[PDB]
Amino acid sequence: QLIAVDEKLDITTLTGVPEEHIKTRKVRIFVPARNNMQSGVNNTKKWKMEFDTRERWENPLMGWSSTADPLSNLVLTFSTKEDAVAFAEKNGWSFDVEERKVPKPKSKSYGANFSWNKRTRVSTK
Amino acid sequence: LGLREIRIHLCQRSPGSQGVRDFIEKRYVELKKANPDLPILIRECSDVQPKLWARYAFGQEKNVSLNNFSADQVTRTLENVLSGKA
Amino acid sequence: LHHALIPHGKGGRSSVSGIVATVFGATGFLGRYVVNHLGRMGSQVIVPYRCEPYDTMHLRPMGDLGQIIFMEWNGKDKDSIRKVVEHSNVVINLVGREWETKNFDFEDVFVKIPHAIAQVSKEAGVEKLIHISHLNADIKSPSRYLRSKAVGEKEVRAAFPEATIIKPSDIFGREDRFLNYFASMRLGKETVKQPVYIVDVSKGIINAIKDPDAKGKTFAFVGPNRYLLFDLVQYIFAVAYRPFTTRDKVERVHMSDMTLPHLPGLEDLGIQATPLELKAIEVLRRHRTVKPAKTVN
Amino acid sequence: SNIVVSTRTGEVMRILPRMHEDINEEWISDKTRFAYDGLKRQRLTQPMIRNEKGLLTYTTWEDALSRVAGMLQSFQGNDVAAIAGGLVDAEALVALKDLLNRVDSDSLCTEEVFPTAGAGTDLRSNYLLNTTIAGVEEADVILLVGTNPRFEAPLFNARIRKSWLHNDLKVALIGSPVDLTYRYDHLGDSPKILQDIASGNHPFSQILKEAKKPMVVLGSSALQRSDGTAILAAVSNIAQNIRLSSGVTGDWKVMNILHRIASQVAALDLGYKPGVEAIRKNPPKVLFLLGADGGCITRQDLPKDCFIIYQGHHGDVGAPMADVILPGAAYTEKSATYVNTEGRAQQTKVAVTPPGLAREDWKIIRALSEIAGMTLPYDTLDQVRSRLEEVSPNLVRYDDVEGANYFQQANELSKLVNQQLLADPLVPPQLTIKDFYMTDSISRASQTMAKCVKAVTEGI
Amino acid sequence: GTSVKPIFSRDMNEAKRRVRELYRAWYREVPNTVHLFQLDISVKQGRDKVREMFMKNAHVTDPRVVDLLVIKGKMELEETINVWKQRTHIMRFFHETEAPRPTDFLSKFYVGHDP
Amino acid sequence: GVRTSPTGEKVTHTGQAYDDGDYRRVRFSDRQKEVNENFAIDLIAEQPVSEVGSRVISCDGGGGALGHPRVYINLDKETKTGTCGYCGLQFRQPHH
Amino acid sequence: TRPTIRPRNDVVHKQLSAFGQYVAEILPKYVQQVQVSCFNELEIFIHPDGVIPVLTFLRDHTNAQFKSLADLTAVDVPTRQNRFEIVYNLLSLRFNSRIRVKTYTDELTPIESSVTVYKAANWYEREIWDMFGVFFANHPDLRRILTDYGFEGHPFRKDFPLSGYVELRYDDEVKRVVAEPVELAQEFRKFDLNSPWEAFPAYRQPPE
Ligand SMILES: NC(=O)C1=CN([C@@H]2O[C@H](COP(=O)(O)OP(=O)(O)OC[C@H]3O[C@@H](n4cnc5c(N)ncnc54)[C@H](OP(=O)(O)O)[C@@H]3O)[C@@H](O)[C@H]2O)C=CC1
Ligand SMILES: [Zn+2]
Repeated sequence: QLIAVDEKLDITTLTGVPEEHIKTRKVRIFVPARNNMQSGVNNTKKWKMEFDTRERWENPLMGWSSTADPLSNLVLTFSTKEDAVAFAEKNGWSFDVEERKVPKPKSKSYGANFSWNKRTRVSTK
Repeated sequence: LGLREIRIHLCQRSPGSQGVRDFIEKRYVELKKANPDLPILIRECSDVQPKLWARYAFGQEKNVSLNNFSADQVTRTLENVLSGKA
Repeated sequence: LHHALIPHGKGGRSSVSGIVATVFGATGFLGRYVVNHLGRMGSQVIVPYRCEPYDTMHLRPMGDLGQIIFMEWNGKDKDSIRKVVEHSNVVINLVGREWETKNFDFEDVFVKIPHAIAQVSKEAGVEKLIHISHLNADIKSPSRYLRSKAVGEKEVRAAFPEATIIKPSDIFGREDRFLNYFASMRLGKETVKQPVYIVDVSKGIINAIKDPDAKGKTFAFVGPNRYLLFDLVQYIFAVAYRPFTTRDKVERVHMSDMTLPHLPGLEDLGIQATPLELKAIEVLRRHRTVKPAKTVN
Repeated sequence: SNIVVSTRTGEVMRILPRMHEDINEEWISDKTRFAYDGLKRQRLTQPMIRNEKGLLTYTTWEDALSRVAGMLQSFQGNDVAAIAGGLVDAEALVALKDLLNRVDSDSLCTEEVFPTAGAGTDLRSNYLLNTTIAGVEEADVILLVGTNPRFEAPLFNARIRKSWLHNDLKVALIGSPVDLTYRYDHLGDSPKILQDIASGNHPFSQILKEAKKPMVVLGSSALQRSDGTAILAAVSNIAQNIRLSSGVTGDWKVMNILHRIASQVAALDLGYKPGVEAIRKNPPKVLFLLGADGGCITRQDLPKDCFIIYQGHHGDVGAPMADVILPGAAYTEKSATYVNTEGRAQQTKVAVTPPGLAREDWKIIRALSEIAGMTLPYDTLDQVRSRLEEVSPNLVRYDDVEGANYFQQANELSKLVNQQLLADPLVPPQLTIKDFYMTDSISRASQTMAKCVKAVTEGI
Repeated sequence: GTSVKPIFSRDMNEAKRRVRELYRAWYREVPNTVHLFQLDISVKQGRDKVREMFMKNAHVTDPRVVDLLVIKGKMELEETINVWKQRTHIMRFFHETEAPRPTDFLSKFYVGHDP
Repeated sequence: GVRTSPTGEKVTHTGQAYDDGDYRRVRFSDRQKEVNENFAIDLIAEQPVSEVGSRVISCDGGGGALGHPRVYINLDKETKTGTCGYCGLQFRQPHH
Repeated sequence: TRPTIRPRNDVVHKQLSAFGQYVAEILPKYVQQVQVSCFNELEIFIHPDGVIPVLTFLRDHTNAQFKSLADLTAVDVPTRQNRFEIVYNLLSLRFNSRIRVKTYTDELTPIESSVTVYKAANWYEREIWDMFGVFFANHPDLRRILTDYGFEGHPFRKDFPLSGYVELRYDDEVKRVVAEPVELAQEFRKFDLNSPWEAFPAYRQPPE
């Protein structure tokens, strides 16, 4: 009732993806960086998978942005790094993993602004 | 036949590179005085066996493993490479 | 290379190939295939037509939006030819007619119009010109058709020294006159034919456009196999399951195809000519309601 | 510094900083932020050759590659040379090195000068910021020699200012009294002050002696002058005296060098010869200009009818004197490896594709190698990076900064030659803000940088 | 461990048995498909296409993937036999209108940035 | 303020016109090129500057709810005039 | 609350909680979790092996008799080891109540067909197979129902591109409609709309 087969998962032959969109692609597994224009951090909570950028050219009519790859807008969301790595592996995609960047904790002291002898004393407020 | 450069790749903390570390620290300076014009590139590996590369004329390259070699062993390897004898 | 003419994309419908081609005689048999091949790779095609637009309607889906432009013209006015070939870097001459009319005989169609087109293209700065003549064209031919073809070839070479001359031999295809003319009869043993496939000729024209060193060369587009006319007609009738054009066309079909060993052919353009046996059923299935003919080589 | 490139419909829109605590925290320099305007002007989009009139004309990739390959096959050995610019990635560098090695040419040079005496580039710590950018926050005394950190490395100077403000860091400088946005001690200007400190007469030697985490920084601008070997030897003597007197605090790595261009460290790791002295000593008949726009070598320094190939992305001082122009890709148009002044390897990503017929640099070199019959083993980017790992394995560790310290060996090897110091004041190339905006081909083609230069030159 | 629920095949032998049955059925069907759809290809080239489509998946070592592929191929055969497809669906296996993409490095370098 | 390119084509208010060597001009052969004859920049340049004796005033484009969002413009600077960021109307204090 | 806020119904909430406890007690072999949402919707999470027993019990039991299968579909969550969750929506006319049953599966594990319990499931399972690639065992005739003949891939998977891989046009040379790789004249514009400054504190996750 159970096969108990030892082999890594591979579903490339079942997904219907063309041959040249499997071996030549390079997905990036990363936590997106915070938009430095804003202080919110709610967009740096999950892991993202994105594909490598391909050619975009100008349409001779309308000058619009034309593309020839179907994976230019495909972005996946994952809870953990391991989930993204497993999904990339079982789909036969070569991947690059970037470790999550966390802002290190810092020491803040409002009283350090009005310092008696240190350089941290502010000239205005 | 003319040797062009030598590259030594040793890992910083692995025990397989202990002999190469000792060789460098003790006598790389003397080897460099002996060959002031020969570039000996020392680089660091990671979770890889120590290796030595020799580049010859017209881009010919050969590599030898220095794993678990003592300082004397990698030394003798370098005189073998420099003199051209096998 | 005029950045707007720098190729982009992956050679598809919405790509850019850097080719701006003016195809004279694009409303005919070879013209539809030429325009289809030009438009499937994303090139700008100017289609000049003297005929009613309804008869050019079938060329519209052969290219992406804005890539096929239609303009009226006539062969007796140089201004129309000029305004059609101003912005093109490739000019293709496919104008021809197998019979004479009260307004155009063989001379205007095969000498005057090609010469005017070549002169106007030279004056307009067109980079490449491809002119189509016949394989059996020569000055001393009994038929005025081939004499006019030879004179027009000479005048095109004189006006446009870097023109590419292509000389096919009895093109066969779905809308091709040659397969159809023989099967619509519902002589021989002394005349020899070497027909060529339509797709082969269209791809040869496209590759000559692509080829950089095929500027002032002359090509002869012929098929793989060479047939006696009696056996060829017998094979045609066998494929069609059937029991076995005033004066010029009968003379042309009664004379044997020439051999031009020194003239480069389709093999030099990286094309393997397709045998008639593979496409004969495709062409002649509609004439209905296996023993290929013997060849001489 | 880590950045974010904003693109829309295949066009670069703006540059945003990307947070990295160890390198740039949250900030980028003004040049980094606003020089992307130069990526849309003076661009090389098609291959070019010389016609019968001696002018540059457009040609196909095949013709230009064949013309270069014929000259490459005609000459071999010392007659073939290459110069690498300030914006070249490790992939193109290793590709060019392999291609010229197949020709038996070792004259692979960079425009930036580093003293080759003693260890040279053999020991990696001899030309690195061994303390790292984050390590500045732990130092108590820092000495800057012959450099202007404010303009040469704005984020390094920002880190120094932060340490000065928060850790009460003591700063001293030898050179021109430039404004660094913090107070420092101007020990003087003459290079003999280095010898005085190393001997022990200067009080700053004792100040360094009392320091628990001393740090000495020498800029490559000070190495660009003819006294580079002597200046490096003096700074190494100071560091060795510090180590001998204060003892071994641990893995502190007092010795440091601050680099100014993004391609120098990777080229030195790959075995490129720093400086252009080899070209002057042995003029070539075929010269490769891989993005070299420094003007170090002109046609006056080359023999008659020398063949010059320029590969790059901008039309600048290096382009008009070339015989064949190969349009390359900028840093925003390729996935390329760069190694910073710390020795940390980082990779860019493709934001937009190169314009026109421009191609990836290593792809151009590999295609040229195939045309000449000297086909290179690699075919994809992964194989190029495998070759990089074969040559220098640290080039594939994409966030590692740790490395072995070989200060003793380099210091001992630096005592062989005894070149004398000249009596010329240390003057950094960037003296005021006006010299900071225009440094490279991308910056020189930027209208925003021109506006900044105009504003600082005359103000309203 | 790595115990999984079977679909049809417990091991590889019976999975290959189903593969061979599907191949037999397709091989038998090729001439009827060629005649009934009035295709311009020959029976030999249709069987060559069937063989090529079967060989594209020769690397699979998972019996579950193998029997899912067999299920998909049997659906394909059911579509072909019942004439639910038209001639375009059958001819889509041959890519006659697609210009060939060269494989060598130089051609890809010349055409564009696509590796 | 429609200008004419040296080729002969009208230059639109965005300033674009096909170059002499541009093949894309062929689309206008036997046809015409749509150019809007009313240039907004000139039309707003013809509007006289309003004189108001107030330090801060508001502009909503006229028509009340049929205009643009109401914004307040400071008129302390005498070197230049205050301009609405939505409508382009200019305002100025009565100097002297 | 105020007239802009949807009112709550505690009686229906209690009734649904009691019936969820009842069903969970009767079938402890398959039921893994029972939930009642704030808008009074009851969900029962079961093991995949219990699809037929649980559905048969819910259809045939005197106190349940959910005689109507409202909808059957799948949801794709790539981050889970079991990629797909199967959702059954049932309606009871006798007690005027609705219930939801969820299970899970991956690309290679078949799910037992429920056509013997509900005849309506025949086309729903075909649609699930067509759009997600989930195989249903012992189905009367499982085949594509929505996509074109010969279509490769399962479009409703998250990693399937929006515009697909191939596009159709008429070719005059071959006198038929052909398929070619997709090439957009204008690429679809991807919009980054998700804002920082998290909106709903009640759903905040532990920072792990
Ligand atoms: N067996 C063959 O078909 C081979 C053809 N030849 C040559 O190859 C070329 C293409 O042949 P093919 O396509 O089969 O011939 P078609 O009759 O099918 O097409 C002839 C084209 O030329 C145009 N044309 C003809 N006469 C005039 C005219 N007086 N003014 C303007 N346009 C005109 C037609 O337009 P419209 O529809 O308005 O009449 C039409 O577009 C021709 O030059 C032909 O002579 C080469 C060897 C044999
Ligand atoms: Zn207003």
